[PDB]
Amino acid sequence: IKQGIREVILCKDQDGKIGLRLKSIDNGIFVQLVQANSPASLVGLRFGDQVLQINGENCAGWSSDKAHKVLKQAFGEKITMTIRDRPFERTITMHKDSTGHVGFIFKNGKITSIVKDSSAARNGLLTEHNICEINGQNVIGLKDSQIADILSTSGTVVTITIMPAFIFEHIIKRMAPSIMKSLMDHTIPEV
Ligand SMILES: Cn1ccc(NC(=O)Cn2cccn2)n1
Repeated sequence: IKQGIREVILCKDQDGKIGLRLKSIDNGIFVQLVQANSPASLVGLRFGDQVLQINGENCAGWSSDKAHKVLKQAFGEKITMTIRDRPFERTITMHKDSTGHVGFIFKNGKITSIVKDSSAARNGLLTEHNICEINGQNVIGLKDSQIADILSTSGTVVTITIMPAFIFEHIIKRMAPSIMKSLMDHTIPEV
């Protein structure tokens, strides 16, 4: 989770897409889905990011619908956004023990218990928090087994980005799980 605000310059693809769904939350606008191989993914928008301005115009108070409308009505040449980095999220760094554990249970993406004397316990991981990213990679909408596999196939150092479930559940509402599993970019970033 980086220092406040950054600007991004987008550019509709050949189909007039940017690869983005937005969600109105507490009178802001937040990123709900970022499509793989899209302008939004290429410029590095993330799930949970706040969109402060579009084309210089403030997003405060908008409906999802208006934000989707605004994106349609826009010369594809150059769209500028002002982004606050995943404001609802935090990142925790952990270390595995000899038996390859961080020290928690989760279910449906949501952490449900911390294990005594684990790295997770020492680092202050919280339950009732949906897992959003592991080592910079978005795992929302994946299955527990696949998240479990990403954790198994990480180095010793695991970095997890987590979001309070109440907020998470409010963000992904009206979003079909399959679309999340399919289209939400789950790739390591590109250089
Ligand atoms: C409506 N809806 C879409 C997705 C969803 N739940 C999850 O994605 C759970 N999860 C969090 C991280 C990994 N899976 N609900």
